Amino acid sequence: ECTIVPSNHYGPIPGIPVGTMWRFRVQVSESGVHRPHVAGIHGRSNDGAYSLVLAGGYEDDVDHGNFFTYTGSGGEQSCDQKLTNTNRALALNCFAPINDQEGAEAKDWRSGKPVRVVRNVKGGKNSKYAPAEGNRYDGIYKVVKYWPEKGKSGFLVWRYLLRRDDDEPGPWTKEGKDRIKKLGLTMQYPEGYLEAL
Repeated sequence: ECTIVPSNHYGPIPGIPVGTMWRFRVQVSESGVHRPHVAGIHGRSNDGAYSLVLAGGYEDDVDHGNFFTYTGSGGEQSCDQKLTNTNRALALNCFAPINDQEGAEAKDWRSGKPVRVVRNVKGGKNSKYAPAEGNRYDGIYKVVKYWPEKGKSGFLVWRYLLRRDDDEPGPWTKEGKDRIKKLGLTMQYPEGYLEAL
């Protein structure tokens, strides 16, 4: 468990630059970047969302690197999703009064709470920005807006639009690639995994 910062910490983790890579989720958790071992989003309905992992979207989720659409959890979907638990936590980051009927949009989106975003290899099936292997920290994003809509299953799902707001260049920019090289960042493996093979 990460101790350099509390579990409800917002923003970048000290010592972990954009571009950092880990082979397994357990390592991502220990670093503090995305604490949950399984859930795709770390958040509390009475505070906000601290981080999320993109591992292949749902329905029509689209990823453009600097911004992407995202889908809530809960609900084979047999019932409507609700703006509770992590769906509510992510909505709370949006700089606008929470609205569980039609959703909301922030005019001053940069004043919203930061979300650390990690992209996982499995998202490679529906996104050109996924890393070729493992998990990669891509920086801070903010929630521009969220809204409910009928999903493929016919039931209601909550949707979100996230946009990047980070001074470290994206790992896909020319600058980002250079920085990653100069910092010597390579895929990190569990201590020992690189001993026994």
